[PDB]
Amino acid sequence: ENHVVKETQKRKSFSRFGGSYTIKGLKGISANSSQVVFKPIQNVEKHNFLDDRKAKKRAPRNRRPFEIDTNSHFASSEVRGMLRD
Amino acid sequence: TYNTDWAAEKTKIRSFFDEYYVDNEDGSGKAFPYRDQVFEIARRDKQAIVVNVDHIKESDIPDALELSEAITSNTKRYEVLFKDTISDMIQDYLGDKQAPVIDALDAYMFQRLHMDRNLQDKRKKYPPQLLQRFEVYFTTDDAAHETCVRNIKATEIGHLVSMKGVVIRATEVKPCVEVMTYTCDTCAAEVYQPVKGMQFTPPVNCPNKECVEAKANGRLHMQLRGSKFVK
Ligand SMILES: [Zn+2]
Repeated sequence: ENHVVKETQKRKSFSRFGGSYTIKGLKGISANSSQVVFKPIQNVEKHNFLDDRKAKKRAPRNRRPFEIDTNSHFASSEVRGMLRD
Repeated sequence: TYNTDWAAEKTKIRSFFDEYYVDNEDGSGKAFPYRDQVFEIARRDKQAIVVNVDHIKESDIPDALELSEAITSNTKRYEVLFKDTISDMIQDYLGDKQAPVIDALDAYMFQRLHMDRNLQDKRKKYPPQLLQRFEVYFTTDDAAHETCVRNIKATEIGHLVSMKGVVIRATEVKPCVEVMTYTCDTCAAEVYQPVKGMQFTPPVNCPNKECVEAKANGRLHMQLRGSKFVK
């Protein structure tokens, strides 16, 4: 049921044709400019300022979090009974 | 040993358009047909002027022979000067009025010039192929310019040549690029690229100074509502 719902949502997301549009009321970086988008946005709040492009900043290698891994599993009933005894 | 004073040449060309005439068939007056055709372009009943060089040669104007020889010898350059003088004549006729919007490029230009509002700025921002929207063509009838296909050789490169022949093959009409327009993603600026010849290379990175200094990495996307095409 998860797979069917996810695939139907994704294939219903797509739209056919294109165009380009101006958001009147939002300023651009360059002077006297309005914001410009190049996909058929449903509503102005769906706009994202192309944050999907921008590469994320990383911490240096000395200061990243780290886990410690123990190989941990739910063993069979036979092994669990022997270990309990 | 070259002449590049374009203003004097423009003065000569405008004097030709002002002073060529033909008498009316009833004798009632004079027709000034070239400036009538210029006003037809100004009111957008027309798209091209066809100029006869022999009329320039036989006009009653000083330096007429020199102007005709210069047109014939460097025709690819004098087309620009004719377009500039006709544009100045159109603005002198039109005054503070506006020419009618008829197509999407006209609508884009009329909307965007007043968005820019809301001559140095105009001429720096827009290329002249986009500012001027009409055609100029030349003709000759004197037998000095009559040649065959066989005779057109290295002395004729850049010159005006006339000939007569039979058509073997012809293609159908296609759209040809004249000016491309690109818009930036991040900073919403525009780039205008005129095209000459049978090839062009599109630019990739945005040239606007604020975008470059901020290192915003905005791509350029081409737009065909602002771009110019020709048959
Ligand atoms: Zn940019």
